[PDB]
Amino acid sequence: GIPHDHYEPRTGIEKWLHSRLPIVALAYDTIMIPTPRNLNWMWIWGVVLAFCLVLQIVTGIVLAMHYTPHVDLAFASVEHIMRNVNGGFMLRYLHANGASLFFIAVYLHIFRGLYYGSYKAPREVTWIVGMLIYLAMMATAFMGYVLPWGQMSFWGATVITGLFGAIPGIGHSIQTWLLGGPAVDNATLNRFFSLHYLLPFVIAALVAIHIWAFHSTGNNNPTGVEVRRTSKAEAQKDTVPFWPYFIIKDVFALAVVLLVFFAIVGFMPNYLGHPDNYIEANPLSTPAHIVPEWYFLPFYAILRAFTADVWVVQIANFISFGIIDAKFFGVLAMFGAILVMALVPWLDTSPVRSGRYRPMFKIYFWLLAADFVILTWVGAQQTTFPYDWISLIASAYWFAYFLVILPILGAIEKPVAPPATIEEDFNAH
Amino acid sequence: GIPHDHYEPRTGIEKWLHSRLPIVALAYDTIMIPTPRNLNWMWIWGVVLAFCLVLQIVTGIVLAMHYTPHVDLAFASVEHIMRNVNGGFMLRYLHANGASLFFIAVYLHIFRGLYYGSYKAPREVTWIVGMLIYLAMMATAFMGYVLPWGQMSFWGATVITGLFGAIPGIGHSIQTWLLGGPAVDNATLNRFFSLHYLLPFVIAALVAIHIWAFHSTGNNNPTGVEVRRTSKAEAQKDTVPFWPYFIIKDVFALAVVLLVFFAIVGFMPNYLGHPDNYIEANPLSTPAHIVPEWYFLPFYAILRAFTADVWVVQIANFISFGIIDAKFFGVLAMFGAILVMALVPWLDTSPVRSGRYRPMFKIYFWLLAADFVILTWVGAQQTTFPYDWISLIASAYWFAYFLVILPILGAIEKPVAPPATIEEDFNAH
Amino acid sequence: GTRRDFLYYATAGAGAVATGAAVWPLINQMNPSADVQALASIFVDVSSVEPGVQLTVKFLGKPIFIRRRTEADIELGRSVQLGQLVDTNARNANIDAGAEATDQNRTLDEAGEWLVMWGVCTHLGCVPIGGVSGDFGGWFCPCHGSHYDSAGRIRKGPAPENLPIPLAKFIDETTIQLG
Amino acid sequence: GTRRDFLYYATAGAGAVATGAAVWPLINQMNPSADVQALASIFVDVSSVEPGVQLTVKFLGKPIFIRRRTEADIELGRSVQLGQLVDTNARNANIDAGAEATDQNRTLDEAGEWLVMWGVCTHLGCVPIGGVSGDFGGWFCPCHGSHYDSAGRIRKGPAPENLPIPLAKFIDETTIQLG
Amino acid sequence: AGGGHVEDVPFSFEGPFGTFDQHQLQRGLQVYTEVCAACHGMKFVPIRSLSEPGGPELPEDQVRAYATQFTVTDEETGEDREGKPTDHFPHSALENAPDLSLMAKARAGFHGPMGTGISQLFNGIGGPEYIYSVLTGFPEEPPKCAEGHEPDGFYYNRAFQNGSVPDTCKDANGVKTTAGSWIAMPPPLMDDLVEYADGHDASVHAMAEDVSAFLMWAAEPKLMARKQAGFTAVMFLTVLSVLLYLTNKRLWAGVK
Amino acid sequence: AGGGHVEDVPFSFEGPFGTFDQHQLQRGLQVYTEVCAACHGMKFVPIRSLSEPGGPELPEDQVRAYATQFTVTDEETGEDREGKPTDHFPHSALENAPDLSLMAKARAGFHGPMGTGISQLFNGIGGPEYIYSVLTGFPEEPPKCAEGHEPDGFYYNRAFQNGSVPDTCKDANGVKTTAGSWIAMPPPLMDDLVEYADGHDASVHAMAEDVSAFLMWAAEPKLMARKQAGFTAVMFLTVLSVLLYLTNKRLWAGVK
Ligand code: HEC
Ligand code: HEC
Ligand code: HEM
Ligand code: HEM
Ligand code: HEM
Ligand code: HEM
Ligand SMILES: CCCCCCCCO[C@@H]1O[C@H](CO)[C@@H](O)[C@H](O)[C@H]1O
Ligand SMILES: CCCCCCCCO[C@@H]1O[C@H](CO)[C@@H](O)[C@H](O)[C@H]1O
Ligand code: FES
Ligand code: FES
Ligand SMILES: [Sr+2]
Ligand SMILES: [Sr+2]
Ligand SMILES: [Sr+2]
Ligand SMILES: [Sr+2]
Repeated sequence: GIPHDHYEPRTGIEKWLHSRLPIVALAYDTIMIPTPRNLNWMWIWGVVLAFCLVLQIVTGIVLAMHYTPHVDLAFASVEHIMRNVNGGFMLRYLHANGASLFFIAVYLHIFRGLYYGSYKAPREVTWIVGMLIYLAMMATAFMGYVLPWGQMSFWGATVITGLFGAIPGIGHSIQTWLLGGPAVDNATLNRFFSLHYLLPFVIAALVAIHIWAFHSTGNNNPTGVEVRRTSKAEAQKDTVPFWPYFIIKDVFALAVVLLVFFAIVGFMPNYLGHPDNYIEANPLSTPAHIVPEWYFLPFYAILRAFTADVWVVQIANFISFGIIDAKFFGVLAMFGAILVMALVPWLDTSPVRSGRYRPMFKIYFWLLAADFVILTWVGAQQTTFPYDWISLIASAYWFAYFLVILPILGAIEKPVAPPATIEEDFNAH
Repeated sequence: GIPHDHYEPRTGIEKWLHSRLPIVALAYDTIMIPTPRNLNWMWIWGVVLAFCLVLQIVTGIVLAMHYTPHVDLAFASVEHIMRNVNGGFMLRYLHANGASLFFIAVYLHIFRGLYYGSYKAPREVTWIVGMLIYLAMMATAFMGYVLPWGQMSFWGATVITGLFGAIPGIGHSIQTWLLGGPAVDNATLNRFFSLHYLLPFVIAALVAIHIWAFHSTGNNNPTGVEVRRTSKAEAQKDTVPFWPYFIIKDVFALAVVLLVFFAIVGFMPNYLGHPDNYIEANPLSTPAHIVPEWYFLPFYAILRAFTADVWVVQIANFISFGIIDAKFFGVLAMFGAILVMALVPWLDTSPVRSGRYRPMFKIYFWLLAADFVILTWVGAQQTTFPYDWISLIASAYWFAYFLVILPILGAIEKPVAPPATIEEDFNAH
Repeated sequence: GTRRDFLYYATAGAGAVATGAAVWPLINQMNPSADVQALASIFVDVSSVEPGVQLTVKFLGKPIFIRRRTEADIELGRSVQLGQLVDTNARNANIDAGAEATDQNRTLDEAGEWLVMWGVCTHLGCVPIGGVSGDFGGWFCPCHGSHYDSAGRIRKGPAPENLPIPLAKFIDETTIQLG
Repeated sequence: GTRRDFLYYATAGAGAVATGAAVWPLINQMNPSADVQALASIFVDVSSVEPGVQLTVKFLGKPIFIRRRTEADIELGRSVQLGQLVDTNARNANIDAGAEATDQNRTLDEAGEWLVMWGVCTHLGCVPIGGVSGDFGGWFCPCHGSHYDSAGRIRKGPAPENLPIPLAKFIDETTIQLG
Repeated sequence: AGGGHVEDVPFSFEGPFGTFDQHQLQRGLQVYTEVCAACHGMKFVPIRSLSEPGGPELPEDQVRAYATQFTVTDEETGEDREGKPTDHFPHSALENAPDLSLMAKARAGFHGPMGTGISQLFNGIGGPEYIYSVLTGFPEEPPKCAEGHEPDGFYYNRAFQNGSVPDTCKDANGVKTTAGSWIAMPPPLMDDLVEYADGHDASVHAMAEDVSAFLMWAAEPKLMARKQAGFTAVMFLTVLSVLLYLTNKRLWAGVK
Repeated sequence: AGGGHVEDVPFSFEGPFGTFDQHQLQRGLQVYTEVCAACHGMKFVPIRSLSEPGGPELPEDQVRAYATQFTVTDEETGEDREGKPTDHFPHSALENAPDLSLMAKARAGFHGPMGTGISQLFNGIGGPEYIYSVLTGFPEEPPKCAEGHEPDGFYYNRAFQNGSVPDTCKDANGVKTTAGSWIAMPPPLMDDLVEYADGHDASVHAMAEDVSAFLMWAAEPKLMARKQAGFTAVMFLTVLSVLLYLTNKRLWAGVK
């Protein structure tokens, strides 16, 4: 809790309500929390994500009023929306590209957290809550891609049940449980649709905890120096209230984001998608040029980088007496990329919060930013030479950054002195 | 705020969490709030509602993994669940009778509030919040009844669009908008399914405000005497903590409720249902003996009680120069039964809270309980004589109780002295 | 200052228009699509409909009743006077909206033998039971208890109007053209 | 006192067992239903399959490959030694599970002309591309890049095992019995 | 229409411990195939369930042989073929003949004293007991009010209620005076119309009871699992209720 | 397979202000009816859209007359009947002929330099430009490497990529030497095979361009509405952005 000032009922109606349900007080204390006044444009992505989550749910609920979860009608029901429902063509492209906007946001939102050390204490809860949001989003966003029931949709669904099917021993049981039969069939589409509706509400529930988490501790800032809490007047020099200073700033950036985003949806709605999903599902034929969505490609590369001849894989195979094969190792590597990223509060031992004043950390971060982009780029490329080795170096550096580099970094760091106060950084600039 | 005692982090882990997100403190203050110690068996129905809402949502999500919102496959997809899905027969009957359990709960929950004056101040917010929940529940349960797409499902859907179709001028437009065409078709079934999925989450959100409402003010009690807040030790004499005394007592009653409920679902799952919903939808023929769900019958009776030859209707018809016809008047009466019940804090002018110490109020209240049952029973009966007038006498008393009797009662009441404190009542018992 | 307060209104107005311009697409989607808007007329073969037999046909999602009325059904309509009727409008798309609700204005032929009308109760859209049912030897609605006479006019119940009559006409001796 | 603390354990266990007995039905529902469980065998007419042409047939939701191999494909298979193969198991339901992954153990006839196998990549269930593709003159999987030889054996890529061979046998000269 | 009287049948499946008679459903299956199948169908009943537990429980080979007599239009190919156990029974061969899959649960056989649901509370819905009354409710001659006035193609049945009735049989204020009404189904059961495997009695009353049980199983195949599971859930919550009471009783002992 | 080169066509619908040429879609409609419909079908395209705005925009009578030539199996009755404007185009008459409804959006005509999507970002997906290349990409004779080695029943096309190739045309390490591959579609366009209403040129390149435009409209009928709404939202949010800029700019003056 940062030193704010309580809410005082002014009118009579406010007194009537405040003595029964202090909803106006909770809104005031929340929306007027002191926020550092030095936040740059990288602190907008939280509000954009909030809008996006409303956008997907609002448009998504509308799409459920015309979609039919059945293999014989699913692909057809989408073209019904596109052609006959008034404005239905815009709503699908909005819901489709909206997911892409919803996913460029999180990565910029996440890389902001990684750069400025917003995962280090006391903000572990905000990070872990965020990671749960990320996992729900990835599973949620995929199952939406299953619903159109195109060629890309059908064989993607076959993969995910195989990913849980790759676990030793219990995998085959789980794969049948996920599929509802020997293969992807009507039982699989019907259940994936139910979860695609459910999980966004679970995501909304997490966002409430996500919102509560940073309000209790306070927003991080580019310098990494915490707000002064010794007096109300000292905090006002380092901070301004969230409303109206930063709400309008985030809303301003939102209009610019929406300005760019609506031009995408209005003029190239299919550039961010794959044309193969406009072909009806064929259980007897897989496309030659599979490419998942751009927000799944970095995890697509990790799944393919660890083939059976990789040196690291062969070591694990003998130690486990053959249990950990290339298939299971690839699944562990893919989910392992989350685990190393989820555990980053306990791998970075440097006591300096902001990475602006960590010179050695900056290099590995920007390499990681390049690494994540490079990982995305190879996902569209064929597995042949030289792309096979490139994805392994990129995959290796990912685990090296979190499991090897960041623990080592905390000891040998030579940090730079941060400013004495947020006001010094704000006023000097 | 009642004088409780703060939450003190005990273990080490609790200290680590409490300095970042005080969820354990909010949980402790919430679950340890001081509750009056004189509650009888009628204070269980609030907890029973919580289980039912979870039960419908949990079972509902499962049913959505096999249902197909399409007229050609909906009814068929239900019989697929009944016959082929493992354990599907139990889950559907749970979701069906569970809604019936969910609706005997609210009425017992509501009639509890009416007797003990839990609608009078400072509990207006809790009551009005409850009314919004009731509307969502009523709307939700109907749209779920449309989904099986039987004979009752089809013509029920035709009626509700007619109710919004009964508004003068704009009604016919709204009826098309709700229907998505000239008549009930696939557009209506598909959207009713989407909203039937949405509103339970909206209901859950309202329940949070409903729960928050009574925690700020405090639970009502049979005597109506407020808790002493002059010291923590005086409150301890009038109150006990919510956990474990009333959690176990309500959980005990819940098990007894579930015991009764599972015996229904286990041995007569169709006694509370109507056989006509096991017949495929026929747009060209309506059944002769329509009977809505028992939790819709009392509002079904009000809709039919005001035919075109009622004297009161003719008065409104002439005054409005024919605008207020029998159709529009009947809809207003049906919706009006909610409005008069919602506005009861501003219609009951008696300063005595509890009806236990109001002798004349007791007579009129128990008539209303009989009135609600009579209204429920006549809804299933044929429209011929004498059922037409009985439902009209019963309908008349409903509005008389709220709009006429309760305002009049506050003047001529001869109340009895309540106890000085909650402790006095407990010691006699 | 016109440069000052204007900005604190145009920004709010743009947001208001943004909310409105973002809500209107979400509402209009529920309206009927092109597949339903483009429905058309039908032709019914009434060659084997004896007097007293009712023929129910779907049209624009709703049922249309086609009853060849018997000797008795014709008279009951013609015996009722315009003052005895709840609704004095014929509710017929063929003749003008102001036409009176006479039995000869509810049927297609001057003999009043063929009665063609929407099978849509004007209360809330249920299908009245056919044949000779109710308290007026006509149609009875089981949803809420509306009674119609043998001419298809409302006599008792919540329903305000008579059953509407679609645009119908005999194109030849043995075929009816609905719509 | 065994009468005292014991009650505060059995009461939780009964609630826990009740929760568990109520949660297990919610999980088991996702398992396959009866309509899919009761699939059965099929018969394929290979009368007009010349050498080099592959015939794909649906069976239990997945594709089964039926390729009449060419002159070059057969010897290419027989040239590979058991030590050169990633997987030495034939993965064949007809012969025993321990059989070696020789080219003569992957076909139905001693001539090795007819190759019948599941068109289900053992990595994650995609359909490998047929004809003569990959780095071993066989099948290439486009999902993650698995290369098979002309006999349908895995040689390179994430896939652990060879493509499984269903229970198949020739019932007559020109008909195959799958399953 | 209306709701009248019925012949109360002690069906084996009735009661908390009731269970299907495996042999009885085989007879009802025989009655359906040989008589009822000519006009009616069961579009919702999978043929495979004739060997599933809690039913007729035939050998899978007999079901396989039984299923072959039905013709089925393949969903994919389009050409007709023999019926498999995976397919459902065919649609109703007669257009205006309702489907019998859920008939045993779609009709109420009992009606509360004054519409209070007390009779259903003690006797059940009465679906299988209503079917027995329709089959056995065809009299030799019509009621005296209808003698010489039957609509051609319709037949009087005591238990049927949703049928038309001649005006000559109604009372002064529009209410019908006959117990039943006129149904469009000719009497399908004739004495000894079916010859059973084990030489069991083939009277009209016997066939109606047997096919009614088969029609109850067709409408509710999982009845035997429901009552075992229901009884099971009752036992657990009963134990949970008792323990929660004793905990609640001792917990509240330290206040009053 | 792979992703190769294509003939860049300046289609009218390309560009932020691009719009369909109404006469061209009528020409492309004629090409589809007279040539492509013999083997292909459009199971997703409603016939009524030939009068909807942003399309061929024919009179409803011509659409009514045009629709009658197609045979349709009535969903309810079962017997075939004349085609109405409410019916869709028929399924593909030729089994292995893919449906042309979404072909103009299901194929990519351009490929990023190194799979970076830079070419698609500036040129589009390239579907309608890829169809033009397949129709006009049938050469007179095959490549010299295939002379006497063509797979029987296939034809060489420069732009098709998923086709077979003779082993005599592959290099030492398995890579094909030909630009294109052998497609199973015979050359559908022959010079002046169609005579247009407005007397427009009916060359192979012209018919491919005209039918491509119609094939693009079939895949995206609401393209012209989408760009109108898109420009509006861009213009509106620009106004909102501008006002929010000045508002945000003046608000922070009272801090620093
Ligand atoms: C044709 C010769 C039939 C045979 C053989 C059987 N039924 Fe039938 N049935 C037939 C028709 C034309 C109708 C419609 C009746 C109507 O009034 O529209 C029926 C109806 C039924 C019903 C429904 C009763 C109700 O409450 O509506 C039942 C329960 C029924 N039939 C049962 C039944 C049984 C058990 C049969 C075999 C012993 C049987 N029917 C044979 C026509 C024919
Ligand atoms: C039969 C005589 C045909 C006529 C007339 C037309 N097409 Fe065709 N087409 C035909 C077949 C058998 C196939 C399958 C090809 C294969 O290799 O499997 C096709 C395919 C196409 C395609 C798909 C190309 C691809 O990338 O896979 C297209 C785009 C196509 N056909 C277009 C097309 C047009 C525009 C036609 C009328 C001018 C036309 N086809 C006619 C068979 C026949
Ligand atoms: C629906 C998704 C999300 C929404 C709406 C959201 C919203 C927000 C908001 C409003 C803030 C306050 C500061 C800001 O606006 O940047 C914030 C901060 C933050 N978020 Fe998120 N977020 C989401 C997902 C995530 C995820 C998935 C992660 C990490 C895996 C994450 C990590 C963080 C971090 C580290 C902070 C900084 C906290 C602080 O400075 O105290 N967020 N988020
Ligand atoms: C909140 C996060 C959500 C994300 C990231 C998301 C993402 C997606 C994606 C990527 C698709 C595929 C689009 C395409 O292939 O064209 C999709 C489809 C779909 N989604 Fe969602 N979705 C979300 C929430 C919801 C919700 C709450 C609903 C509620 C009903 C919903 C309903 C649908 C439907 C019906 C489809 C199929 C129709 C279509 O593709 O346009 N979605 N979603
Ligand atoms: C999902 C539906 C509902 C749930 C889960 C619920 C739950 C609860 C709970 C837990 C309480 C605290 C005391 C108690 O348990 O009785 C309560 C109190 C109350 N509820 Fe509800 N309720 C629901 C619906 C309603 C409705 C529909 C109304 C009225 C129209 C209503 C009126 C009240 C009142 C008057 C109180 C007493 C508040 C106080 O004493 O401060 N509730 N409810
Ligand atoms: C307040 C919460 C809810 C109530 C009161 C409710 C009530 C009902 C009712 C009365 C029916 C008709 C049952 C029948 O006619 O047999 C029904 C059907 C249905 N409901 Fe709900 N429901 C609720 C929440 C949900 C949720 C959250 C879902 C999905 C996630 C859902 C999914 C369904 C489905 C799929 C059906 C049709 C299948 C069936 O009838 O068994 N419901 N519901
Ligand atoms: C209030 C709780 C009552 C529990 C349900 C009563 C069950 C007795 O009721 C009987 O159950 C039998 C067994 O299922 C059914 O065969 C009968 O139809 C039903 O009437
Ligand atoms: C970053 C925001 C960019 C807005 C989208 C760019 C739109 C210009 O892009 C062009 O749009 C045309 C309109 O359909 C398409 O035909 C072209 O293929 C596409 O390249
Ligand atoms: S719906 Fe017909 S009278 Fe009410
Ligand atoms: S799915 Fe075949 S190699 Fe991965
Ligand atoms: Sr090696
Ligand atoms: Sr009067
Ligand atoms: Sr009985
Ligand atoms: Sr171009």
